[PDB]
Amino acid sequence: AASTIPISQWPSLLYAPPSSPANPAVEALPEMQFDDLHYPRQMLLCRGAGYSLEQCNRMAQPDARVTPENPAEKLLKEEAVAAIACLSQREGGKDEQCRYYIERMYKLANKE
Amino acid sequence: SILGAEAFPELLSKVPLNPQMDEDKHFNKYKWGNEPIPVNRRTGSRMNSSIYDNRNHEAVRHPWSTDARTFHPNDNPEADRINTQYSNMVSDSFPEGGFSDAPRFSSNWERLLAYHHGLYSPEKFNSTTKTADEIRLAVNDFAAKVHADDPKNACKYLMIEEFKCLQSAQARIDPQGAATKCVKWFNEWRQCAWDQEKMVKGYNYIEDRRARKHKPYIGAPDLQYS
Amino acid sequence: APHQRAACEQLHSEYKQCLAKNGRTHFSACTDFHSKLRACENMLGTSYCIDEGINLMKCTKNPDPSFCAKEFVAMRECNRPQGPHLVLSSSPSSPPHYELRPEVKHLYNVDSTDLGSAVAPVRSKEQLDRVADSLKADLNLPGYGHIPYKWESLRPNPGA
Amino acid sequence: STSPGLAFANLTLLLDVPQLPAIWAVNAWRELNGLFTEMKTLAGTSDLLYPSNRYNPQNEKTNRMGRPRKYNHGEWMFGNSY
Amino acid sequence: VDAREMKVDMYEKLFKQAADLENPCRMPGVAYLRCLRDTLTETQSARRSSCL
Amino acid sequence: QGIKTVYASCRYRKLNEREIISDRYTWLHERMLEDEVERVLLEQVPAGGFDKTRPGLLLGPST
Amino acid sequence: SSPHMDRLLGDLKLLAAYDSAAGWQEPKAMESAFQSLSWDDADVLKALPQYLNCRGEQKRRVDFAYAALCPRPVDEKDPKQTLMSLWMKARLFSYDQKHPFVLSPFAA
Amino acid sequence: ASPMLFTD
Repeated sequence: AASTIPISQWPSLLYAPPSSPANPAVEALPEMQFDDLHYPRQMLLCRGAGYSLEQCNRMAQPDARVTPENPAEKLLKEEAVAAIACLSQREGGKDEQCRYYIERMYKLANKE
Repeated sequence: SILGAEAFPELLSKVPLNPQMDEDKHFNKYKWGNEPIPVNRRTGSRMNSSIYDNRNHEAVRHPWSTDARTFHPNDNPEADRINTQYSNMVSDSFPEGGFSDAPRFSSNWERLLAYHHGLYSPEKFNSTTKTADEIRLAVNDFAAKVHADDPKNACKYLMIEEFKCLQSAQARIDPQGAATKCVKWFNEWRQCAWDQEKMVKGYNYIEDRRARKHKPYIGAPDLQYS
Repeated sequence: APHQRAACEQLHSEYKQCLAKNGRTHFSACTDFHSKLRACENMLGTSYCIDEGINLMKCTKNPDPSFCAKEFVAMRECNRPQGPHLVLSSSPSSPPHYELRPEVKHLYNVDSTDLGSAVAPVRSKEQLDRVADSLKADLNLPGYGHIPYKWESLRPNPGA
Repeated sequence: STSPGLAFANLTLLLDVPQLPAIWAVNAWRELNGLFTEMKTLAGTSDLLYPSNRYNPQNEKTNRMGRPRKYNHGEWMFGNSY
Repeated sequence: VDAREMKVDMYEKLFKQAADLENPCRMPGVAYLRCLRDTLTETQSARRSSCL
Repeated sequence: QGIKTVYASCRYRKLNEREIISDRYTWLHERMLEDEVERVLLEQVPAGGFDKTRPGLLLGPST
Repeated sequence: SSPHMDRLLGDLKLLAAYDSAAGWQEPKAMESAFQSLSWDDADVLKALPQYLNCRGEQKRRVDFAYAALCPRPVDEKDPKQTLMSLWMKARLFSYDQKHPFVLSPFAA
Repeated sequence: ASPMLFTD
């Protein structure tokens, strides 16, 4: 059923992957970013402005141009906190002990 | 005082990180078992590929001594390849840990000379495969930089596509193999460049009158093309 | 004389404006300005491509089989600030040649200033033979003219 | 009259002889468009017109491919830039 | 204005041939020249505020 | 069709002439713009020209 | 004697196991991984509501570190993924508010 | 998304 993906189809595989029990956001895969040039560029700009290494290191800040945050963390806050409480109390939800909260979250997120 | 007590939940709870670990430690938590990745696909050396090469399917020769056992791609794969992710697909054409052809130089001048003559880049020889996430990050950064360079460019996505294909084909370690895949997008970009220039600078030509037998049959439709 | 220089720049701009207003079909109206522009040229050591522009305008309405190419390149090389880089050599010889000034030779990828004749060659069996023999000699390929199979016939060259 | 062996010809006729009026109308429309284009050319144009081309968008402010002309804001001593 | 457009095009061609996409100064240079293209039909005094 | 072809041949000849001359006029226009730009640039050259012997920018020591 | 380090490495191993089991279609293995994911850590539990309300430099540091370790964007619909992301972020927030992160290569 | 992800 799962047939081989040739090498020519890998660029399409990266941005339209097959279905899994744990899929990513295919619509947001073009939005995942992490700049390895952020701090070097910052340092170059500051040293061109005229600062010393200590001043540059004090002014350095981490990149804001990274992958956006999951909106579920702000929308389903209380539900997620309750689920985490249930997991911490019931040993990770063994034998279906956090099914209540997990099903409420799933329904809220999916809507049939 | 034991070392790493809280650090092996995979061992305490019988959780396998992969079907190979499952098979080894006999956790038996993978319903479909494990087909082991053979050693010729787990490691090996770079080889020649083309049939128009005389030393085809032979290991690449370097100035240094190197194991001549080659990486063998999966040529007769099984029908069901349950994991069709990039992680499992890349193993059919490259080894995840990189090739076994890397040098340990006894001196710096050997390294210098190999580089000067075009026979060594650590990018190529001391390196692993790139993960899908890394590839996507690189591609998205390049696309952002190109969009900033010029939004109103028609060859934009073609350039982005050749970059994407090089990254996916692991051009750091197989540049010749990746160029073989990506030169099509380079050619399309080359075409788009002229197609854009001729639109910017109005360039056209005198078309001749219609041919007597433009249509093969009188009852045939002559679909009009710009 | 900076007053006169600025006055001449104003005059040149006025001439260009008048010429643009009239167009390149009606250009004999602006023969007014040559009187003063030639004096500007003789005074400042300047050129304003007057004769070349007029000749080009005259030619393009009654064009040559060359389609006025020599006029075009003459105008392009006149309009340069520091002077023409490329010129047409004057000769008693029949064929004219393109020539390059020496002081700009380092800007061009050339061995000499002679860029060849300004007219194409004339068709000749002998010139074609010469060129083909030279190319054959330079190539030095054993296998040219070899015929591994020829259609069997009383004719020496079957078909062609 | 007819027969099964003549199904090719029957279908071809039924489907094609109604199109002949349309074909002649298309030819006439093309000839008339060519006539009007040639009359326009005789009248005169700023930029040329390609007769046997599908579309001719070129004007004082437009290229021969429908884009704006580069370097067309000012005026030039030799007149039009084309 | 036509000669200004030509000068900016020469600048852009030269700078894009000189600096590749890996270069850090490429994006700022291209941005500055794009602002010049935006503000060709202006004076230097008005152009400074925009290209700064 | 023969009359049409004769007329079209004449028109195409004239059109080829006009097209050639138009392209050459566009070329000349662009080159004249380049000449104006160069004429303006030569004003920014310092008095006495460039010191072609030395580097314009000295960007490090030589000890 | 090294609980923070040990639990960090365990969390990372369990995340890798979850991803592998998802790729290989193994609900038993991935649910084992989810259940074994150190949900009984009082420090991370206490730092969870602090992370959920932090803002500015600390949040940007923790976001940078989380995008380093796990740059892939999880599906907004899968609560198990969402929760594991939240747990890892809370762990990093706790570590940062105990000993802040220094992410630049330039430092002295 | 990009135009080359389209195949159909």
